[PDB]
Amino acid sequence: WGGSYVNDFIDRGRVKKVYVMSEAKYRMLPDDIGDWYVRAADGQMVPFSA
Amino acid sequence: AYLFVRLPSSFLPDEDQGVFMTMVQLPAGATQERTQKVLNEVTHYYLTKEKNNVESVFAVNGFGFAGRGQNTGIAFVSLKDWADRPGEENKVEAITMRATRAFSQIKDAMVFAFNLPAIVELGTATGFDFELIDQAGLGHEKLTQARNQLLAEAAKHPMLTSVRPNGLEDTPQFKIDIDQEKAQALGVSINDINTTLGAAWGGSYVNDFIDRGRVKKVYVMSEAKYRMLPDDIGDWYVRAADGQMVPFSAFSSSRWEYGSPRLERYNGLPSMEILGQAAPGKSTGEAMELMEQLASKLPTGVGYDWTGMSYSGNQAPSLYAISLIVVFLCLAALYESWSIPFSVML
Amino acid sequence: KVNQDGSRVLLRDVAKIELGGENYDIIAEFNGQPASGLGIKLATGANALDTAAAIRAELAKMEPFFPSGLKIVYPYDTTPFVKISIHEVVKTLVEAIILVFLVMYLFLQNFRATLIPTIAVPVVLLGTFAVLAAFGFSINTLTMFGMVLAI
Amino acid sequence: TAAAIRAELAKMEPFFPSGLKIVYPYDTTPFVKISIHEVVKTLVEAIILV
Amino acid sequence: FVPMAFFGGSTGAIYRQFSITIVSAMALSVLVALILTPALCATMLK
Amino acid sequence: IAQVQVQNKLQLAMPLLPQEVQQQGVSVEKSSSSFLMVVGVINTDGTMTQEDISDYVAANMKDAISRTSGVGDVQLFGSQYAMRIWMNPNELNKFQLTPVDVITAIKAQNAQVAAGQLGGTPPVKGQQLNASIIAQTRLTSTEEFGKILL
Amino acid sequence: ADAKTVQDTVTQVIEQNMNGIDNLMYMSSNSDSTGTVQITLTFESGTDADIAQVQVQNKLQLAMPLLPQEVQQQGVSVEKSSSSFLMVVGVINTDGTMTQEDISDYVAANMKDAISRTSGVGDVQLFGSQYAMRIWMNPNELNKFQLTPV
Ligand SMILES: CC(=O)NC[C@H]1CN(c2ccc(N3CCOCC3)c(F)c2)C(=O)O1
Repeated sequence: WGGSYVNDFIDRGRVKKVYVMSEAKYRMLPDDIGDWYVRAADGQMVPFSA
Repeated sequence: AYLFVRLPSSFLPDEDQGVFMTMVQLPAGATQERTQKVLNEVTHYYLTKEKNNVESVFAVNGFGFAGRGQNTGIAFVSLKDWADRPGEENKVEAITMRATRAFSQIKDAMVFAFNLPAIVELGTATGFDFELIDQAGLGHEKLTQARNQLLAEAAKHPMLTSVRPNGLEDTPQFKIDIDQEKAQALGVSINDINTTLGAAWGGSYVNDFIDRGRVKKVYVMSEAKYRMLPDDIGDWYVRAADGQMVPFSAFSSSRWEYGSPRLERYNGLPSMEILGQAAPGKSTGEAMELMEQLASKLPTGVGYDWTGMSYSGNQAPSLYAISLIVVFLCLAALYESWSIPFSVML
Repeated sequence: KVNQDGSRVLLRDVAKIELGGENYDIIAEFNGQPASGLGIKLATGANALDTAAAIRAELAKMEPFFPSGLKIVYPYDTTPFVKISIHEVVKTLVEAIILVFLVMYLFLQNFRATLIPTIAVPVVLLGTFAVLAAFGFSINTLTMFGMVLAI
Repeated sequence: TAAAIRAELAKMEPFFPSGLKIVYPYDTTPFVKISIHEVVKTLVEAIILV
Repeated sequence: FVPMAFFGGSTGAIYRQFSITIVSAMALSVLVALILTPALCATMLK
Repeated sequence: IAQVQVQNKLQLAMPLLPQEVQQQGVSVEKSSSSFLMVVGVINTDGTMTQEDISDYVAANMKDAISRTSGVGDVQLFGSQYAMRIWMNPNELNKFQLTPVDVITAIKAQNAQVAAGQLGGTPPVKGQQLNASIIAQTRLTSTEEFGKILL
Repeated sequence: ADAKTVQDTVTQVIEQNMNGIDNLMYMSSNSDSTGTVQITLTFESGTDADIAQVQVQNKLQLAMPLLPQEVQQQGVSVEKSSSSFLMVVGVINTDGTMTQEDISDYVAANMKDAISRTSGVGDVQLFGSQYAMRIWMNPNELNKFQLTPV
């Protein structure tokens, strides 16, 4: 939802940043919270709303 | 006017300081042993063929003024006091002359000697310091090619010049391709692989320890005999997830590449330095201006700039011009005539 | 590690452990004899000869505690050139004083008259030292040739 | 500072790609220049009128 | 001397000191030649 | 010196900042509540987006202009380029993957590793060869970031 | 580390983070395959060298957490430069013979630490190196016992 500064990469000689966030369409409304799942210890995905 | 114009210009006279030095440059990828050999030759040239002058030498292997590495070598030479060196042949100039002449003969590398340009190396004139900047997003190789083109066009039509690079020889390198897929298959962590490689071949700063009161460093690397040749890559094994050792050559892949050991940059941009001296006939500005139009014949993305050196005197015209005004005006403060200030002026 | 049979794996067993150099890149030879020294780089806007004299100062209180064999040597020094510069300049000053005394004598017969210019210019010289000091200057290779030339 | 901004920015124009063009909104220089101009002019006018 | 004393570039303290040293020496020599030298030229000369 | 007394007391607080901030931009500058020159850059012929122009200015101009003639604080209108990776929640979950796996994969697969050199610092005698070794090099193209193994 | 690595893992990070510094002529950088970068900022003549040191040394501070931790725990320095030495106090041995690796250490453990601090000495260059606990791993003895450098 807010992205994160991961690593640096070289672009045409100049070092620039590498950001990972998400497609906009999966983070515009509160109901989009449920779309995200998390891996648990038992290797099974978990609904965020849980 | 004639005796004034045909008078060559200088800044400050270079003179015998009783202490001079000489540098040694071996070819690409040379080893400590070889440059040590060359250093031996130089040192003992100064030790056997010049005893009436040389008091002591201080050769240093692995450290040059260009940079560091096994390629360079330096030699600080301290001569006997001015009294015990009577002749002009015993002055720094001649000594460095015959030294350079001998070194140029009996060496398979590049060795020069140089009288200390009194004060810091700043300013020489009758010569320049050119800088080739990569303005666009061209690679290092394109920049190198452009540099070759400039250094070729300059020496193509030298009213002459003498141009060379700064020391970027570009030596072959050993590329290792770690296949992530095979590694993830066999059960070896990329971290572990990398740190094993780096610690084994380049060493690593681990921790600190106390030695006789003074805190010093703790370095882990490897015995030399297990890291001198490429085939030694296979000697190193890595623990996998299943607790079984893995040959390095399994997940590895190797090939020889081409790269530079010294990457130069001028003002936040990739650049390569050209050192050249002006014409034996022309002057500084003439050479520079007749070099810029050469640099303006390079591919798009390659620009230029001047640094240290190329950044009598230019002030002398204006300074004497003010000396042309204050004089006439001071020839009035005690001498009122408008004739007296035309008397001494001649 | 401790193996299954209770056998211990000491670091001694897997690696040659020696008190070694932090960096094996550079090696210094003084007259062919293995050595190592201090290569002092000056600071921007430093006092030069003061700095060197004080280097000798700080280094002076180490000599008595050295172990057997540990001896000092001085290659590449700047001091004697400065000292001999001052010497060979002041010498020229004095030579000019005497040589102007003789011309003052081989023109003015009177021995009492040839003292005035001999007295005048040392005063003028000293005043210049006061001025340069009060202006922030120092005894320089230019501010000595300047004296000699101004004489 | 501004003149030197123009200085450092001057040696970039030849290497620009196609279309890349400069424009100058919000500048202070002409006001300074015209200040000097309209003041010196007044000085001269005062000289003649005196 | 003083006009060329207006130094520039890396040749600053060069021409600077090499001028102002002699200028100072000049003003001092003049004062001495207006104070000391005249008085000594008086007092005892012949 | 007023800049210093602050900038250096900041230094005594940096390790108490979140590492997210430490690897982000921390700045200490001389302030001026208003600009003077605003050099706008546009395009005419070869049409490039306002996201391209911002990058090019921030990759050929801003780096130098901010350094020249005591310029206080250059404000960039836009932003320099960056490898932008837009995660898809479904495609992540369908393959049973979390953002953490993506981040880890990047930080592991996109980096430069320091490897020593053939004919190392202390050599065996008679060694005739000295050459540096190159391990993993930082990724370059977008496609190269496309082929990251998750 | 190799030249390609250090040129864009230490060098460029410092360079890009090096801006907004009063009275600056130019910034020239050398990236050495020994894994050593040396950035030089030249200031206009007659400038306050003391504060000029600060404006750089403190803008470095805003780039340190963006350097590899291998470099952070290594030596980072900001000094006043002089392209040539003056005194070169060489130390040798006569009686109780000690190696050139011993002499270097002793000078770097009784002399250099003080001499570098005395009377505004710019930058002492040591010819050799201070001692260090050196551990030379054997690949076979490591593998035979099933052990990695880690
Ligand atoms: C190490 C250091 O920084 N020392 C500072 C100097 C500068 N200075 C001085 C004196 C007279 C002048 N003036 C006097 C009046 O104007 C002309 C020059 C001046 F500009 C400067 C002085 O006393 O010490």
